[PDB]
Amino acid sequence: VKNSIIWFRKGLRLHDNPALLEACKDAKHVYPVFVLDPHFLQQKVSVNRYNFLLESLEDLQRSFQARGSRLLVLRGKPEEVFPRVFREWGVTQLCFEHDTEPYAKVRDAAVRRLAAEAGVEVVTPISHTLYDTDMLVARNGGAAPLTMQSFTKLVDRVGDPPAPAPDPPAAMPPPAEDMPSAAPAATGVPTWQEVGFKEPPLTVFKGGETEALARLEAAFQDPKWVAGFQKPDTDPSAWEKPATTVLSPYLKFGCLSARLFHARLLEVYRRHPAHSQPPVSLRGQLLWREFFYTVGSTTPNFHRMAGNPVCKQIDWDDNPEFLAAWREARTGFPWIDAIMTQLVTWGWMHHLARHSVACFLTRGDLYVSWERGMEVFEEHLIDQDHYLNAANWMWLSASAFFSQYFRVYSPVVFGKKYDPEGRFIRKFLPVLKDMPAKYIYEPWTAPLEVQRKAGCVVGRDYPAPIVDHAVASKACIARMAAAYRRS
Ligand SMILES: Cc1cc2nc3c(=O)[nH]c(=O)nc-3n(C[C@H](O)[C@H](O)[C@H](O)COP(=O)(O)OP(=O)(O)OC[C@H]3O[C@@H](n4cnc5c(N)ncnc54)[C@H](O)[C@@H]3O)c2cc1C
Ligand SMILES: [Cl-]
Repeated sequence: VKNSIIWFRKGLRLHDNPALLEACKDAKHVYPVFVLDPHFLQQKVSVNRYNFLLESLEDLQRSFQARGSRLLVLRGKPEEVFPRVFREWGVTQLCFEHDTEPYAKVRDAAVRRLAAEAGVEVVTPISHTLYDTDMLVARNGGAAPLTMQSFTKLVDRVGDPPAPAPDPPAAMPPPAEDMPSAAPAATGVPTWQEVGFKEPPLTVFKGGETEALARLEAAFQDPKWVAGFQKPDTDPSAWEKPATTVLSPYLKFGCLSARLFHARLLEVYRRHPAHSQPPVSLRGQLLWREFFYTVGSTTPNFHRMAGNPVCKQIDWDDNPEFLAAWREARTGFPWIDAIMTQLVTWGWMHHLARHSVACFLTRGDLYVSWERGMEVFEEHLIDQDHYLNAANWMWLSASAFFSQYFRVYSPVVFGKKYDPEGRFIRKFLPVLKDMPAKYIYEPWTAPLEVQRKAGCVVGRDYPAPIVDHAVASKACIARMAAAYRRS
């Protein structure tokens, strides 16, 4: 008979899941599996991101229980757990969504070898990306496009991405009873307390497919907003209602299908003819993701400077003091420190807020490597994605895809244009809550009498600027200009 495993790694969803539909097909028993390494901590990851994963698994659990089945969270490494359960469960087919990340390729190969030894058929559909990213490279003549203009041209030549896959059946073949490796007490979803985390998650975005589809429908409640979306014109200071979709954590874990999102965009575009076009449109934002997945998956050492054929070799400074101040939100520049606090508190910041902090640490003020910034973002972002985090840090550091190092964001003026009263700053830096708006972006300029009334004396309650932006940016630009002459 047919006994199948659907292995979740990403794709933590039941919609547009071609691997689950194939697994459930003609199956006597389907085994829904997530593999959790119980020592991933003891070895880098925030409770905000890890708990979002756990909430995503608890949603999957509820969804499978509704359909007569059960999510099995196996503890161990895939290479050691799958050979046993292949034979324990009499598995004939193993299904999972294809992953193009470097560690994914090594892991999936070894598992595919194990499945062959056990007589197990492997089916690996593509669904995390709009397209088969290797088909895009082959249609482009064997190399990934290196500009979005050429990439947008390529996808339009290829045509619409595949349609979202149908929904799974209302009743699923369950695991077989009294299998020892599927015992309930060994296969449940743990809490954040039981994985070793001692401080609670604080983010306001809840994990799971059910919340991802609720947040999708919220975005599409105003079609005219979807149609006219222009990414560079949105507001980074907006926190009560963020100015973009905040679907990124759900797309990263696959709680939301990229293809379903794309299909819903085109239906709105069909009825709104003046709709915005790539790159600034919402569809364009999914294409930024695909562009970076396509380049990054075909580029060696993509997450690194050294050995990376697309990254400029820049002489960044090893300055732990500047880095530490940036990471711990104590630069003395409230726009920067507020954004870095939202990072550690919510794990999500608007795209231009990320611009402001990434420029500051790299080609604008502190001249620290974008790798040191990417590592900090990897720990705290709930949307952390190998290829998107790496390419946007190379972009922001003018090390790849971007070359206009004379455009330096001001850590004082940038946010002021959107939020003159500093509502964003007061929310995330309550120490400045009583600071008059005239000084809230430059508190070191306030007379001492003003500092004492507001309760924020610089050097006592809030740090002093670690640099003079005018001096620092002028130095950093000079150095960047000599490097671009050096290459
Ligand atoms: C230094 C830096 C690091 C970043 N690291 C990440 C990361 O780890 N994970 C991540 O998802 N994005 C990352 N981004 C890209 C971008 O800032 C986020 O995708 C965006 O802020 C998510 O908000 P949203 O879902 O509201 O996006 P929307 O504007 O609503 O866009 C919809 C979707 O398009 C995709 N998208 C949007 N902007 C980009 C972009 N610039 N590059 C690639 N895909 C994009 C995302 O999947 C996003 O959810 C980074 C950007 C910078 C400057
Ligand atoms: Cl500016």
